[PDB]
Amino acid sequence: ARRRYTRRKNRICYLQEIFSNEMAKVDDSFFHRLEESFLVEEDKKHERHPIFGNIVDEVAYHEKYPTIYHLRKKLVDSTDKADLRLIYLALAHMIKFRGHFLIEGDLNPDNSDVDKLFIQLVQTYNQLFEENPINASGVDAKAILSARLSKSRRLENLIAQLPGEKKNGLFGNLIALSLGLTPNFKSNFDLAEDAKLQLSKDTYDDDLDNLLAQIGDQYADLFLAAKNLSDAILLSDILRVNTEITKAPLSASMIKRYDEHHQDLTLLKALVRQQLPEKYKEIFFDQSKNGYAGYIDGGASQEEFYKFIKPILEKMDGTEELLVKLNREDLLRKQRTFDNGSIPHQIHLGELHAILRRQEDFYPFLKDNREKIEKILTFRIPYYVGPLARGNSRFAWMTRKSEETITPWNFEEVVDKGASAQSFIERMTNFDKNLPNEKVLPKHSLLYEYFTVYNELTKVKYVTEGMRKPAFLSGEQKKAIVDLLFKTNRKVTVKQLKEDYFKKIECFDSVEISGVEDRFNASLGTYHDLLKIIKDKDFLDNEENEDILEDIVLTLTLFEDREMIEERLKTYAHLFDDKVMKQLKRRRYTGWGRLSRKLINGIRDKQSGKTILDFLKSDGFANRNFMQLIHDDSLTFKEDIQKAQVSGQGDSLHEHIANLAGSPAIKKGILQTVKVVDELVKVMGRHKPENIVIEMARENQTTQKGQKNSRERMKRIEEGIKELGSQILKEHPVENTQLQNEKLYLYYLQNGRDMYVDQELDINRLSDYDVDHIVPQSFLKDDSIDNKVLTRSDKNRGKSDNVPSEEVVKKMKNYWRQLLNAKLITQRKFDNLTKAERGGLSELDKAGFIKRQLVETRQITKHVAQILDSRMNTKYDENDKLIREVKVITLKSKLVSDFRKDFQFYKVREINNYHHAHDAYLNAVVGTALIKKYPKLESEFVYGDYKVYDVRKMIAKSEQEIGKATAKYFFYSNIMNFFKTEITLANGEIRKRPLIETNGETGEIVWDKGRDFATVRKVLSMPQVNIVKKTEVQTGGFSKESPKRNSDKLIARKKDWDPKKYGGFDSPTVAYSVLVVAKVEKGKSKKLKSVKELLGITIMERSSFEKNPIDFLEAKGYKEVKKDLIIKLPKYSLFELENGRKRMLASAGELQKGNELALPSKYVNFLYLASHYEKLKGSPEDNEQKQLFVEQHKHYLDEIIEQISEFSKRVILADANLDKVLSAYNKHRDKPIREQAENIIHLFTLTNLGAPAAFKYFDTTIDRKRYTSTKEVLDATLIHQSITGLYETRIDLSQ
RNA sequence: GCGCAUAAAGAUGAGACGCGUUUUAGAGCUAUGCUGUUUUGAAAAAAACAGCAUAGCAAGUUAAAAUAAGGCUAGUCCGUUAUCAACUUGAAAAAGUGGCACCGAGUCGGUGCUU
Repeated sequence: ARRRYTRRKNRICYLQEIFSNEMAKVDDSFFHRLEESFLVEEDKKHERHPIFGNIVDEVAYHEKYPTIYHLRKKLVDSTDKADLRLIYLALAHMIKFRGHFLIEGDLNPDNSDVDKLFIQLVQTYNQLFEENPINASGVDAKAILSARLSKSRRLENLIAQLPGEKKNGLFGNLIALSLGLTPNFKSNFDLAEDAKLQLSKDTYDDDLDNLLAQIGDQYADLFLAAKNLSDAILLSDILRVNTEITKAPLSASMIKRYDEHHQDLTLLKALVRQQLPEKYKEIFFDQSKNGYAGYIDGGASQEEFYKFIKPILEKMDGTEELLVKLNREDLLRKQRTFDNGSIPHQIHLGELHAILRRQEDFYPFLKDNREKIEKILTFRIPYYVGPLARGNSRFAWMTRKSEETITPWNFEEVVDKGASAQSFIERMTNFDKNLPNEKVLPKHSLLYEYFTVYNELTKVKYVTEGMRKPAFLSGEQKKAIVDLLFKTNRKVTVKQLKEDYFKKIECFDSVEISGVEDRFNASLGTYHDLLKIIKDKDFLDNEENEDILEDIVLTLTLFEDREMIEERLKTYAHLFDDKVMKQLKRRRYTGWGRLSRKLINGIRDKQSGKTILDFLKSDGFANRNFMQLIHDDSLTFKEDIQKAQVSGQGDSLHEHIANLAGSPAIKKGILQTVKVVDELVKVMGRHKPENIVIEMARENQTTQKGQKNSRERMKRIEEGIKELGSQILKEHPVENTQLQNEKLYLYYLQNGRDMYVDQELDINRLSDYDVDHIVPQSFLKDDSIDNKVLTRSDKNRGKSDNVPSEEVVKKMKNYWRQLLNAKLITQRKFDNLTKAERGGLSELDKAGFIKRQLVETRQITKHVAQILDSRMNTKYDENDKLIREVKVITLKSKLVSDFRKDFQFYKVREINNYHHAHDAYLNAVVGTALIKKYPKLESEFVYGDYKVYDVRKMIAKSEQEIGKATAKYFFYSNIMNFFKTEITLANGEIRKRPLIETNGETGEIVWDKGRDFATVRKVLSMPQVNIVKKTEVQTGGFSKESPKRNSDKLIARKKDWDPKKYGGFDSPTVAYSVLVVAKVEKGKSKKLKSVKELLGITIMERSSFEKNPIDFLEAKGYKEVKKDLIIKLPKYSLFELENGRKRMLASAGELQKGNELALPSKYVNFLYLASHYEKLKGSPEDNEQKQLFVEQHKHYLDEIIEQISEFSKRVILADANLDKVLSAYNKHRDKPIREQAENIIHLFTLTNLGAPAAFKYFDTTIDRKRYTSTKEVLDATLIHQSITGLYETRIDLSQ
């Protein structure tokens, strides 16, 4: 934003410098008046009227030119010598609002009507195809393509106008291309490969040449007709019927807007004064009622204005036209509105050239520098250049050929565009992990494709019908495979390799591949692209040409601009024809591989003398894979990759964390946990612990679900409808290229039937149909298919603030179950569709989490695992392997969760933050006991190191659970049930478990089922748990970004701009509060009394205060200031007063609750079971006993009420609010136990640590109790604090 | 444990476009009434001179300023975000700093050695 404003201002400044000498001849203090335009007449240096200075001429300008567009159109058409100031105003106004540069080239005002160009389009389509010429048949195009709605929705009606032509058809695709959609002509022109075009992209010209040369010189005028059609379709609201009236279509259209505004204004005034004369004072005077005063002088928008006046209009018998204009959205529209984001810069450039050409016959200087001004308007900084810095920006990369201030005329000379784009892309590409200082080859390298092909073919094992044992394909065999099939087709399926090679060359009756499934992963696409472009196989097949090939790929990847690619390849223009040079430069590639060139064919092996590519291409008897090649002491590769870099280089205990990859959201958390761990080892005897157990977010899903969610769209759809038996695919077949639209994917997901209405959806109104969320966006933000459903209209869902009403579930349950058996919707989707009848959505299901926090947790766990793996284990053994004094153990979330669930040790997080420390304790105990219990399976849990321990051989059943997923879950249940007291198996029968369950081979008691659970019970019931919030200084924006007032809270917007006479900012964010003690004057006698208080240091003030503190305090209005009594107090500074009542410094004028109600485990588990938190599924018997236990212990309710009352009267000072709570509980004492439990749970947020926020108990809105006075902190107990809350330093604030 | 195909996601950094905000310029008016009023004077009365109030009206679209205060590094550059516990050194970086056998456990209390 800052750079934007500065560069625009400088462009205006450029035009001013160009006009400097002449403006001085016209008006000496013109620019002075323009720079002081903000100032009032009382403080204006020169005249308040900008242009002429006097009053009358300004009034004359406002008369003859109501808008700027009247002067615009006037200067564009007329060739008369106008005043220089007006010319300057027009040009500067054009520069100040240039327009978008989204459309490359130029749109010379052609027909400027959809009708003519559409007729030309139909003419081209009829002359092109005599197979089926399609006419427009008199469809009004300039209303069917200019309607204010979706482009695809416009395509729907457009293709509906002519029956018999499908939307993917050549006519439908062409009118989709005119609308800015993404059509395709692979089925229209019957091209062998896919080839889609789009007008918006800048590669459209090269793609056009590509597709045209692939199909011939025949169909080409149709796309330029569509181009000018789009040029005429952009100005829908700004349509000026004829292009010959002026050369400024936009300006005359704006004049039309002004006119319609005036007409509808006088109209509305007359009509109101006629029918409702009492309402005129509200529409046209009240600015805070969305009337015309609120629309114009007020802050109301066009939508709010229309919504406000629509019932006022329709409640009058007249107006007629105003209702139509409201629906057509062109009622009293202004000129500077919201819809101008579509305006391209080309029309402003056109009007500029017209004004210049019409005024260059008088003044010589603008006739001399008209191309300079055109360069000013046309200038656009390339994205690959970046900041135009002179070495003073950490974001720049641009290299200066010279050292001048870069201007739009010498831009091409000062800026090395080549080196700037080069440095732009190289700074983003990664390096090889094996070879750190070396870069990486592009993604289209022929050597790299040969690498992945040979690597994927080193395990394609061949089994002959007569062969006795499987043997991998030999070196010559691989080359045979490549040359016969992998070099002929784009991608070869395993079935194709089996049928088209083995039977033709080896003539084997049957093949048996044990290396690749379904189809081959690797391919040789670049080879086929080159052979189709350069049409010379010999160059790509030649081994000597590989350096030229790698450089060509490098050029086509590093650059995109046709001129740049053409310049980089002028040295290679002798090997291919100029037309071939055009086709190659037209083609451009994106992406980069993962490995270097020196790794593939640079690094040779000592024993062999061949490279990695050769070993993958041929290794003889044992065609070893990449991992076997690298991890082989017999070769030299392992030795030479180890010379990489140095991990133990200069990285402090900080820095290294801020040197990590990813988002900064993770770095904070990481720094916190690592410093916590360091303190933990530092406290307990300054020696390393036995074990360290951590929790990882990686859990083991089943094979069926993991393949069902990752089932590619055509796979899941085809299998789904085939299992269902419906013929929706035979009626409308589409591939995944045009399937990326939301509602179409949803349409094919629901088998052409609405999930609510149980009716057939139609391909016409696709964007008109509503996509509805199962759970509303008020609760959670979800865009995934698990929450969305395509419906005809969103009013059939039921309620707008909850999961679909019972009318739809009890009417669509059969359809949802039939969609569940067809494998179309997932189990979670059906559960959400069926959650309505399960209880709907309670207020407990707030669900504030966002998926990014999930992948963020995965990120922080993956990073910490490899940070901790190297920070705790430092020494190495005698065989060069790290000594693991501390083991980092990774416990899955499922085990600890089930451990809390299967032993009545439930957790309700919202009471306090003790459940985290409880989880930590449970992870530690479960981890150490588990690893002591079974050391043969202990290798799977520790971070880093691992034993082979193949799960296939563990449970090699007839079932074949293997393939890990199913096997890992069955193995997980098998090892997890051994810790329990009674073992019930899903495998077959039972066995009672020993209360100790120690392992005979270890001979050590691993767990006591009678006393360790009691220590868990105690820990879960322990009152003292160290919960500490990080006292951090607030940083950031100076204040809230949102008139003049007589208050001191206003902040001067500029230096000399007084907020009392100009208006200013408000609500400054206090960075950190400062405790001061001095003397100020008091009373009429102005006595210096000793005072102490909290001073608010805002973010803007922080630098100025931290520089000279004493001078700042003396400037504030203090006398005799204690220099040694200036305490810097961040937010959340802990303070304690009476009966363990703690308060945290929320601000310089607000505090926070600092105490937690230490409640025993019994009430917690009771609340869990009573409020019905997880539907407590198991065997019905124990569920019914627990239900009985809920009905019996109904006194726990009143006991909780007592607990809250004492804690609130002791700390919270909840008084009147607490009374309202008690009254609500007495009023609702008759309500069922579950609801009262849920609402008791609701009440805990009042006792939560930190800021006080509002909540509800039933219907009783319980607001927040803010602490508006910070006087009591001044004589409290300062608690200067430490990271585990163990080292408490207390300060009695009495000094 | 990588080379890989499909379908997604994130993150980064540039380049630009729509407003908006608040000021000023939109030279808005009419009548009536009020006082001070050079006022014709010795006063009265305004031309209400000055404002005030009452009503009634009328237009109303846009132009300009800046857009974190600002900074200097004067660049067409920087400045809203990571990055801050207490504490002693050390310019900073960085380092160090608070025990433990045992009994209880209300925001913890003791205890052997013993800080």
